[PDB]
Amino acid sequence: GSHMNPPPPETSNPNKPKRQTNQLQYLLRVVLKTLWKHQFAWPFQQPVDAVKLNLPDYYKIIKTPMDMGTIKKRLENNYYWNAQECIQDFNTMFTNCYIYNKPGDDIVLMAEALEKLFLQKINELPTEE
Repeated sequence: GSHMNPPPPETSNPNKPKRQTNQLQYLLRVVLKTLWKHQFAWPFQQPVDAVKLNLPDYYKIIKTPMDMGTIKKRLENNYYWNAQECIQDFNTMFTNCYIYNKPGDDIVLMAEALEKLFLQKINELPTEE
């Protein structure tokens, strides 16, 4: 864990109120499960290691990082109060990719395939009950 990478996003904080909702259960059991096993998931399964990738400007450009490894921890460790917080984390991850990388770079095609799957699953996010 290089000192030249930022600390990862928060995944544990007892002062933040937590809740289980049926929508958060769906985000873990359906949405994360679907995207995590995709052939194109691997670049998104952990924080960007800017040192290992030789991208010293990455965290100069991307000031709101997010990745599916962080989202998985947040879902499995009940970090959220609602589904909108978790949806926003997925959307942040995709937008990071689209703002850092050139359109049609391989990483962008990979993100776009995951985002298409994401959108289909979020259109079926169940009514909160």
